[PDB]
Amino acid sequence: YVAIEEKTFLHLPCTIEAEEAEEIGVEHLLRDVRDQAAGGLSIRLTNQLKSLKGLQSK
Amino acid sequence: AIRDEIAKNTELSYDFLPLSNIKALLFFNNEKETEKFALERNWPIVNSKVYFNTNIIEKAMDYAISIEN
Repeated sequence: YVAIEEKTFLHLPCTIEAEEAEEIGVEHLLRDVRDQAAGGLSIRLTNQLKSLKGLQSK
Repeated sequence: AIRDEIAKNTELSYDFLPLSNIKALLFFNNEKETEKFALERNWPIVNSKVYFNTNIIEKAMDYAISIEN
């Protein structure tokens, strides 16, 4: 938020932008939490091709 | 019936022969009978000296579809 005129708080967008050091840190800390993803083989192999088409579109 | 044998032997034996040696093996009394035979055997001859000579992605999906039948 900021304050513009009256004078209320304008809402603003945000992001979490990892600087290289925080890239390294957040990575090294979140190593372990990574998911198992027990979905069957067909499920995974499906998720993939979905992702590929997505990339194609972009 | 014997000579082909030696031939069919020597094809795999070793790639490289002097013509006099082929005569020695095949029991020829003649030098020209040799390249007669070798042509009949399709052997490319150099001046007395003969010579006797699927993507991975696919593979993966193949293993899968073989598994999920």
